[PDB]
Amino acid sequence: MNIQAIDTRHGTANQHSFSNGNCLPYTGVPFGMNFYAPQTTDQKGSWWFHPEDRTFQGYRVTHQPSPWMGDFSHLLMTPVSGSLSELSLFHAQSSYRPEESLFSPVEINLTQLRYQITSQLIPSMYGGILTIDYQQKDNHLLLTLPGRYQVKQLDDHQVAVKVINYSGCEDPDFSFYFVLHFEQPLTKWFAPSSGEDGKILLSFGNIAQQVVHFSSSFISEKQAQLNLAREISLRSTEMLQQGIADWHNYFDRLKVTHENPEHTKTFYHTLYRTFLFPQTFYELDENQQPIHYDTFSQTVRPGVLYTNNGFWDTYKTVYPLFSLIAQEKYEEMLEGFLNSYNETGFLPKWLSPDERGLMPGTLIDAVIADAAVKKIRPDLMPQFLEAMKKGATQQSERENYGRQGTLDYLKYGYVPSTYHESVNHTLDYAYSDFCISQVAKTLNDSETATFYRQQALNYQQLFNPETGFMQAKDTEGNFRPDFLDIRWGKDYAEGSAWQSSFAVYQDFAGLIKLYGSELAFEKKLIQLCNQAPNFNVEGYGFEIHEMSEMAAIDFGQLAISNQPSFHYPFLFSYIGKPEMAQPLLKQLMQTFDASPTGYPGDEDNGSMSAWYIFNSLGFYPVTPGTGEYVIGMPLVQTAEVKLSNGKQLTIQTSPNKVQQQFIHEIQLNQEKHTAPYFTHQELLNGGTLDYQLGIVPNPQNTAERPFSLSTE
Ligand SMILES: [Ca+2]
Ligand SMILES: [K+]
Repeated sequence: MNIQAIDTRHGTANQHSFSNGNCLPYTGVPFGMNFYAPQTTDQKGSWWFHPEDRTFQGYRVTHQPSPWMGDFSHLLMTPVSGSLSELSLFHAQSSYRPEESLFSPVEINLTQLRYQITSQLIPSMYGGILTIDYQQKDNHLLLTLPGRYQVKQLDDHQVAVKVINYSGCEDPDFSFYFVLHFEQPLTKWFAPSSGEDGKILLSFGNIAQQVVHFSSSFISEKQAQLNLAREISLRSTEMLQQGIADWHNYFDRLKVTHENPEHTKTFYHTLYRTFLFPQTFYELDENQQPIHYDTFSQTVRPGVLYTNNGFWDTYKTVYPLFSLIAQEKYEEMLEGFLNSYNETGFLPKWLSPDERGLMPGTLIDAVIADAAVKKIRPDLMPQFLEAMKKGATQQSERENYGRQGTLDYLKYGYVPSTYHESVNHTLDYAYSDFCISQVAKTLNDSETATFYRQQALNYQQLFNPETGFMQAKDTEGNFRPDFLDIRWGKDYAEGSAWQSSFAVYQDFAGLIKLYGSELAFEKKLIQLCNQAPNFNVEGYGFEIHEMSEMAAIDFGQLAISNQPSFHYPFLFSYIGKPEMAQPLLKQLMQTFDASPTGYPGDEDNGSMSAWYIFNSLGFYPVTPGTGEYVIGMPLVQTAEVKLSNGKQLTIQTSPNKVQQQFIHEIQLNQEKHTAPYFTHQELLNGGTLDYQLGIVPNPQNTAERPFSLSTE
């Protein structure tokens, strides 16, 4: 699909109480350092855009990855004509018509009805161009500068701004520089000033059109001017063409068709949202070398850095996808993450712009392990192993970094029930341990490998044979009494025991053994899927959106609206019965579309989009760190995959209509494939993957299973 046909309002109809993606309409280039979105309201906190709002407050320069994290280093540009009562966003707002506007990744175009202004914003990596067509005779641009700001006029065509605003940051004076060059000169000059929450009305007189070239920096005003200088001569049309070419660079790597063109539309909307995050967080100095801002020591340093990523979300799907089709990006991102470690002492958990510390676990370990076993950045692996071992053995004194309860985990073999969400912490630590072991193995560090492989079995500590669930345990080794399977919160993050008890990616065969047999585990999975989506709120004391999103649909406890349940259909592969979940997977894929309500829950920076992409192709990374993709059920009819190693995988399916709900047979390069997973190595060979599909199952009864520690 052409990038210009993507509508960025996809996934944008949301509120605090209910998510259909919690996406913003981000205009930007792939991994752009800034994104751009219309703001429709300032009265709803982080929910500052809604596609049904008919009010326009301004173009917002944003770094907001999610409404839960908030923004950093934002400002707004609002074209205005005539004179203003006061300069607040409310006093300057205009209505506009959503249905007459353009919202695409490479272009916003809209008319402010109050002022008779049509404007067009085209992005670039570090800046963009705003063209403003005025019908009236006294024409301006209002800059809204939240937080502490400075502004000065460099000359009659140029204004430099600095703003300090964020939701959380290690640098209390975290600065963003923004420079605007105007084709038509300012007709009122101003002196340097600074303050808080600035509103600066720039005047241009009676011109018919203004063209604003803008750029930005986290380094300095001078770096912002250098960023600008490198594109100051582009016309808007040329910048648009480059932006389209930038997106096509990624889109061309996955050319797919479907029986139903609505599915193709959905695919490409999710693909747009797969190449946004993590955002570029470095610039190119005068010698074209990477530099970035280090918020921890408050200094400019050489090297790459990336931001806006919670690994708890993104390790599941985003990086494994990059491992196939965007390895050059993966390579540079890993370098950035190592720089984060060098600068702060711990591998990052949630960058926005720096360590925010949210969510259980250190799932960056899975991003690293997956890269290691796939031979991505083998040169960095010795340093990563040291960083991971530090995270597993030292308690940070700063509460946002590393594992919480590191020492208790080592003392007891689990995080005890005195900690919040101790089940998630324990299971995440045990999986991390596995990831450390894998990195060690790739480096032939046998002693490390052995120790961490053993640690990775710590999930067994929280398994209660009485209930068949993971439960929190006190320091004397007793399970909390009064357990209820559907009770959310307290011991579990954003779920009940049903959404938390299967986070054992490293060792499903071992988890199965705790239930007693494959059959006992099968019965648990059937019960998970085939019950009503009941929930109890006692761990929170009220209903949260994740509960509502599960209860909005009839898919049992399989809460596809949130990351913990993403792998659930694949659990049937671990008992050799993937045919049981093939219809399920096709059904789950129908909960996604390209509309404002198009996702089942929070999209989370590529996380849910990449779930959709993998499942569309028919395979899924259940265990980052093994180099395997467990086979599911494809939605495409054809796909050409441009792999990073220069080869091509062609996927072809027999007719793939609504009634096709099973895999009949798979041939990889003309050889019958019966294993319930592919290896990364197999797929990287390229060639042809043919799925013959069925209207009834064709059980293979394979003795093969995807990777588990206890059977390797
Ligand atoms: Ca989520
Ligand atoms: K939805």
